[PDB]
Amino acid sequence: QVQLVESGGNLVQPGGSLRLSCAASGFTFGSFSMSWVRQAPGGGLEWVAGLSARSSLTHYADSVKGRFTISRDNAKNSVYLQMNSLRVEDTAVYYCARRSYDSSGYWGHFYSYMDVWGQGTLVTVSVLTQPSSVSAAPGQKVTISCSGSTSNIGNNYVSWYQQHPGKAPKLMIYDVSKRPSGVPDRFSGSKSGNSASLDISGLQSEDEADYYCAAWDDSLSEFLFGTGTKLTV
Repeated sequence: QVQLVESGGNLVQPGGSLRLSCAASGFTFGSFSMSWVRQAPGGGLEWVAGLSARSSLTHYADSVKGRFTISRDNAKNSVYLQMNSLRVEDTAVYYCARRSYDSSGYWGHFYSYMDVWGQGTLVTVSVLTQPSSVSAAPGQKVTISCSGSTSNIGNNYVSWYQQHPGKAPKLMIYDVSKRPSGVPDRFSGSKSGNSASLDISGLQSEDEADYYCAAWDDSLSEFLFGTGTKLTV
């Protein structure tokens, strides 16, 4: 039913340009805020650009301002990212993702979480702290901490994302402690002061993946991802 489908991943020479599309189906895209999130080789999740829901208001990460243009095409029910003056450090898989309805309104920054994710497309140009890794046997309990300061985790609600390598991230926990439909109750989320926790009881082999926390930061005025934790069973 509801999905986002990306297209346009290509190889470009340095200084070249490329346009990516993010097409919605099953819902009106303009009804939601949305973002582009990139992942460099060996890197974590990085917010790059986005649109506010009911306006056409844009913003961009500092590393990308002046070179990337985000726009909506309401006629095609889609969003585009025009990438000019591309650099080698721009090489990454780029995802688009919508922000939930419930985080697209007056308290959208407090709640900011992304429920529907694009497939990811590869462009080749040629301080939320988590443990590096955690491990346990199947059936064992695991805890993944996510630490910050007042501006991020202190003020805003935390979400958690599961990513098998090279695949689209998946929302596992939102608004600190909530699970979306279908996410098993083995997963639970916690917050206390400037730290949050993802607990996984009864480790299953399919849980082996990278896990990122995320929260809005009030001083940056930017959505932050954690450095990420590799979980092995």
